[PDB]
Amino acid sequence: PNLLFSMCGFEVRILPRQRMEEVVSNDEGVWDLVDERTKQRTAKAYLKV
Amino acid sequence: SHRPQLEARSGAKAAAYTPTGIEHARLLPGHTTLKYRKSWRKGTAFGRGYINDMTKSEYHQEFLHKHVR
Amino acid sequence: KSSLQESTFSKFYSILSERMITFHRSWQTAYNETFEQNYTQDIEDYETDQLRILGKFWGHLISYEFLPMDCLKIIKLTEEESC
Amino acid sequence: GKALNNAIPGGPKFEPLYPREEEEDYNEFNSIDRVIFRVPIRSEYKVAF
Amino acid sequence: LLIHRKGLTYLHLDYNFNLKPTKTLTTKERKKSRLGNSFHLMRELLKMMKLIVDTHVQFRLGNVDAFQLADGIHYILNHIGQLTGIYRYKYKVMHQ
Amino acid sequence: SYNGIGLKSAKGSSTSGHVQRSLASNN
Amino acid sequence: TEPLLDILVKGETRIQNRVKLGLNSKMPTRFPPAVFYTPKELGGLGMISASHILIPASDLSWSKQTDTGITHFRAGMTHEDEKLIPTIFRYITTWENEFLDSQRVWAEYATKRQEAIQQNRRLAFEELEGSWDRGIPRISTLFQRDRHTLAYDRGHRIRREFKQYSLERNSPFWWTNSHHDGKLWNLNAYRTDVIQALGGIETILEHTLFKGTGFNSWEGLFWEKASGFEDSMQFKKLTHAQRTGLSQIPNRRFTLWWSPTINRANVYVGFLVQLDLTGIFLHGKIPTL
RNA sequence: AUAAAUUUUUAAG
RNA sequence: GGAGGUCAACAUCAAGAACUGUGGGCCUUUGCCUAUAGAACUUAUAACGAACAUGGUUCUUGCCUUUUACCAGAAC
RNA sequence: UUAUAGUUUUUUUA
Ligand SMILES: [Mg+2]
Ligand SMILES: [Mg+2]
Repeated sequence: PNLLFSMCGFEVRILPRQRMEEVVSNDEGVWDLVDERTKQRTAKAYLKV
Repeated sequence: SHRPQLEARSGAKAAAYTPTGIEHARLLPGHTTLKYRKSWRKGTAFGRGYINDMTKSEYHQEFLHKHVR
Repeated sequence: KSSLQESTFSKFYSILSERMITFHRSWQTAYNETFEQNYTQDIEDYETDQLRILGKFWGHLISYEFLPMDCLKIIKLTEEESC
Repeated sequence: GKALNNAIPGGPKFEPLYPREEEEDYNEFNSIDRVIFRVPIRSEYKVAF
Repeated sequence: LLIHRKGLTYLHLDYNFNLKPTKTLTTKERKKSRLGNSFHLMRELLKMMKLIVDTHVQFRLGNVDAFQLADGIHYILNHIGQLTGIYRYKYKVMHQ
Repeated sequence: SYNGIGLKSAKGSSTSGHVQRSLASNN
Repeated sequence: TEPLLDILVKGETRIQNRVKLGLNSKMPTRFPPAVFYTPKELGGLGMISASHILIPASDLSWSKQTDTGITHFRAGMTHEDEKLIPTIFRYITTWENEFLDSQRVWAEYATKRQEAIQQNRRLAFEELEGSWDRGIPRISTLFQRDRHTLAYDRGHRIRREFKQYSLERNSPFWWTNSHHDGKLWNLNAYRTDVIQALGGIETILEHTLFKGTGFNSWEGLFWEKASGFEDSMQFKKLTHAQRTGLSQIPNRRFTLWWSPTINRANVYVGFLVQLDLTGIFLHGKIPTL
């Protein structure tokens, strides 16, 4: 399910909210990708250092 | 006045001396007994041992290709 | 109120609320009250910034059901009385 | 208690005695897909049997 | 006797076995005068004996009372982490 | 009930070692 | 990330450790967090301590698999009396937001630019004011002085990096041109919270000698600066011994300005010596004081 | 439905 | 002759679950087998002490300017 | 500038 990468110092994971299938409010280590047109949060992105 | 030594102190110069009597540490009896033995993909421009030495080595050149960087 | 010192919304205070509710309900009641407080009485004392912290900030308890949703209804749309 | 590096809750704490536990293969035996959590396994089990 | 036999007459042991220089020291007379991790450790050791057996010396005179005796030498054995400073020389004793 | 939460010891990691149950997350 | 916070706790403890043995002791009781965290004004080092927190510890075994979620905290650093300390990351806005705020702010300024054009007027600086520090380019820049000069700077980042190669010393903020970027954070509120959260100015000074200079009035005190004297002592001719030993004064004013903690009589262990002809007892040898 | 708590100093260059 | 001693000297106390002497048979003294007598003290949640310290070498750490002095584990 | 000051890498801002 995941996609990974790392840039600058960051280790980013990306979960499309589809395949999360169990959803929650998370603390601030979560960026939420927003569809340009429709404006939803369709994937949560996580960080690490 | 730094001189490279040319020599070493003969044990004899020591040997004549009288003893001391100081007792050091490591001489306290230990081990006191011995032991004995018994399609698209075409677009881009390209159409299809141990070497006894050091700074020419494979490892070392890896290493310094990491760390000093 | 600390949330409103803070110059923008932050996920921090939302996860703080939530993990406070799901510990016990007495906090649940305490919240819905405070929503009464702020919305009804105490909106009058806030500048059009801090609404940027609030509106989301209840947005996140209300989407995820900790509020729960229908407690909204107490809020009204009228030119009659709305600030 | 020591030699397994545990602490009985009221217990004296000691030193690892077998310090490096970090070496490990990525190895399927004890994994999660294959294990069922029913009862926690508190320590005092591990010090009792 | 040990001291005056090293030719240091300007160090003074008082009767509680503090070591104090009585004449501010010419540097050479410091170097010749550093003393030993032993001899310091053992100075302290004696200090402790004299301290307890002092408290007795008092009690025998009748000056305290057998209860304040007991408390006293109790307090000693606990607060030797103050009254002496043996922990400068062998620091191991800082388990005790 | 040191269960495997915690540290091997605080010798080098400079904390006090104290570990307490977390009231927050249960459900 | 566990180990990073782990490195914080370690490292900071190691620095306080430095200042500590900078005199002679590690004892925790001498060094209550006031000592290290009061702003320089009151006479403390003012180091910004974000160590403390509480550090999620849970049961590493599975956390090599699931992300089991926090079940426990490990107390990061300590105290003797606790209080707390505010720690930086609470005073720093997270990225997500500021990019959001940026987005909207610059939208508003899109409009207001269109108006003040169409009306042929010149800006209110109020219409801009509420947004003054919001926005990632930080609107202030638009109206900073030198703009029609700095239009001809280009590619400033890279240069700000290959400075890595072109010079000796650190420059730990490369990633911003404070000229191009605005200024992406302010703090001071920190100072305030550390000041009071230590128990208020009135307690903090109960550590010092400030009732020994006979001032009954506090806030009227600016200290004084010995920093200026730096040029006129000498320039070269100090032998090395005088450069270092002539560098060990500005410590020995500090460790006096907190004397009566640093020397104190609940000290854990030490052999008491009164000084020579005075009436002061010192617990243990501390040479500086 | 929690009872999980590291330290601590002297000499010499 | 008995009782004692804040008396001495000399033996013995960590092992095949373990000591010693002796008779007899075999090999060639050791050693194996058989028979016989005697075994204080100390041992099975194992030991002379229902107590509790220090030192040396060797590795692993921890403080971290360097050495004494050290932090806490292991083996000898 | 004082109760000093050779080794104790001598010296930087938010
Ligand atoms: Mg020298
Ligand atoms: Mg040397």
